[PDB]
Amino acid sequence: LPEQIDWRKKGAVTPVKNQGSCGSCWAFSTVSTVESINQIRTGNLISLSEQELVDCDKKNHGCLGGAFVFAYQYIINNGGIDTQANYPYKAVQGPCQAASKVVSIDGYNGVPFCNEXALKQAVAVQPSTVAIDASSAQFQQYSSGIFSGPCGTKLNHGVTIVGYQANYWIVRNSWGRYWGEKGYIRMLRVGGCGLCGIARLPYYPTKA
Repeated sequence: LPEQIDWRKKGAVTPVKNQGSCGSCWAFSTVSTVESINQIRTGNLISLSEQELVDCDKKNHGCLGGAFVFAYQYIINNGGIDTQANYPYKAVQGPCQAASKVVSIDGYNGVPFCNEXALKQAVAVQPSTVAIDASSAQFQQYSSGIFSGPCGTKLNHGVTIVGYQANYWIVRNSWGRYWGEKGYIRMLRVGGCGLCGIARLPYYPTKA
């Protein structure tokens, strides 16, 4: 496995997005991994619709939260997801619209829990979604550098790992460009269940 990898440098990651005052991080994180696996498999980088999930993924709760599994499942059962351009983000749940199926995935896989070595292996193949405890003030006001806590392991926020170095994970948040390092945060690799519990619940989409 590479000692380091950054999917942003390989053309598999779209510009940073902003979920606004809507608790749809479960949608932004999940969709991000689908945008990435599609580019890795087809060579085409396309920005997809988070709003579609917020409005139509009924098993989840729009701006009130949701789970990764149900998001990936919706995409699969629905036969695909539309683009950001065709179904723009409003930061508020609204009536589910009919949509075109531009990008599709075949399934999703979970990574063994609290095993950063296995997580490293998954990330080396493609960006993966993970849940973390983002309740600490230090995480919320993070600006730059390698974040090393403090933070607990109570899962309450979804983000995406788009790369790593020997000492840290490169994490893509969905709070816009003005948070952290242009929308990203470098989190220290500490083993166990990971910093802020980042290694507790990882998943990634699959596409033949």
